[PDB]
Amino acid sequence: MREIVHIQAGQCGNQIGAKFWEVISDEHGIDPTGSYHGDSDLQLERINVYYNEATGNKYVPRAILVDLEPGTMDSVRSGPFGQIFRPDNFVFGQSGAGNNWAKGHYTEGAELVDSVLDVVRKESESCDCLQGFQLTHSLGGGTGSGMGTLLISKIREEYPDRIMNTFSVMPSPKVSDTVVEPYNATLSVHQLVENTDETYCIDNEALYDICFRTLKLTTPTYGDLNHLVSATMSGVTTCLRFPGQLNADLRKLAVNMVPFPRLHFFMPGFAPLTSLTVPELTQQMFDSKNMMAACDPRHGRYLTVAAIFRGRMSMKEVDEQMLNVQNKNSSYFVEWIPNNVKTAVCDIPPRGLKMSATFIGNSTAIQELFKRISEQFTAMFRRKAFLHWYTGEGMDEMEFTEAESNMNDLVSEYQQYQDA
Amino acid sequence: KREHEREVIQKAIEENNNFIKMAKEKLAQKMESNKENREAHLAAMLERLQEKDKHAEEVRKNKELKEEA
Ligand SMILES: Nc1nc2c(ncn2[C@@H]2O[C@H](COP(=O)(O)OP(=O)(O)O)[C@@H](O)[C@H]2O)c(=O)[nH]1
Ligand SMILES: [Ca+2]
Ligand SMILES: [Mg+2]
Repeated sequence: MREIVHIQAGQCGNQIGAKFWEVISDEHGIDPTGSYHGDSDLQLERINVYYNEATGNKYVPRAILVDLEPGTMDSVRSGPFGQIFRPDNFVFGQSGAGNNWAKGHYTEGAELVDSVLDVVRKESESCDCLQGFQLTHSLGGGTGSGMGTLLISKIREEYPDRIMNTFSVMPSPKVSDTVVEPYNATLSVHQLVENTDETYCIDNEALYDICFRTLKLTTPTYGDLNHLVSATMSGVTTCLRFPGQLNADLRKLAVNMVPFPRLHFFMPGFAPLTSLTVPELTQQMFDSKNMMAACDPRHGRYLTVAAIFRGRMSMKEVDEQMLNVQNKNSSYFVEWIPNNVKTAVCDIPPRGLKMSATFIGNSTAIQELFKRISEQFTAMFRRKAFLHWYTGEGMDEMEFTEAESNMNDLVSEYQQYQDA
Repeated sequence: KREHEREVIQKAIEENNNFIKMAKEKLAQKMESNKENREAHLAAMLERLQEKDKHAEEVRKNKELKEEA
């Protein structure tokens, strides 16, 4: 269980993915030219999980950049770490996806997808032992949502015994580009229920609110949102990227976090978020204001939780504080999964911080997120509003009815374990 | 799922082709009907004018027969 292949798709997917690579590159001591200039051996020990080695001690992200128009990837290529990516791993079309899941999944995306799979195959072929794949995308647009989920299906067909993990940005009317976002997200969620093992649910409303209410940013940009996402993705992948005992690979994480195959949608959180002691870190990481799915943890129960602490700190105190959280709020942890909170600690803290903590929760409260999308979907679908954009690509209404039913079923399955 | 993906795109193609075919046929029917209509309007007019020539001949003939008196 060594190599992970990363895919980033569409505008959101590429913009967040670029930031992710800048952040972990810095952490691993890799400069924009792919040269290592670090001072700790911890930096390189597991570097091969995310990077290939090239001639001259060069490290190259095992990353594939996908889009149906050139704009965002041109920007990535011009960005800070843009020259670090494999040039042959930029795979893009010209026509765009028009914020349309059907264009991403059935028409425009269908025309590009084989060339993406060719690059995926080339990367997979040079893996000693491929763990699986991580995809970054939004669910509200056309390419990341429609083409991203098409890719996931084809990857599963070709690599059915590998793990599929996604960082999936969920749309919100408060931070929205178009009105059809709920249609695109509903169509996508059904694909994710079936074809991913682990999905981190990142709600743009939560990101916005953290930026505005907590960080005191009067007018958050997508860039400000992406800074939070960056930091979170770094935190949640720490256990994959550095020496450790717990959740050290994608499958072991899945086995610890997913007690029923469809309930694999996680709420991530980060601390600190401020306009620091172990107790404070621990309280803030479990604080709903620090979580990124816009769901209230007190409205549900935790099936499983992974906590990851970073920095030099007392492991004794970490263990003490994590026990204190569970023992003092034991009702929010389902009693039929004993010892369902696992904690890891990594000595290397993220940039600019002496210590931090990252939270990954499998909570039945996540049903609130799917409920919100379901409501927004129905408000339009009851009048078949905006559907011509999809029927024009060959889809029929029955596919919308089925996706809506599938998502309502997911909501029902969470609620069942909330009352278990 | 792959079979469905193929069906969706061939459906999209079929509806676009059918839209083109229908537009092309409707326009052809309209231009033919219009041509026939305008031509018939012109023919009717010329027919009336030609009747007038007939009548004028009749008048001059009638004068000539009354001058044979
Ligand atoms: N957090 C974040 N969300 C984004 C960004 N760009 C677009 N979005 C969101 O992504 C969705 C639109 O999809 P987008 O990625 O732009 O479409 P695509 O290029 O067809 O995949 C909406 O919900 C937007 O709010 C970004 O840079 N960061
Ligand atoms: Ca085309
Ligand atoms: Mg966009």
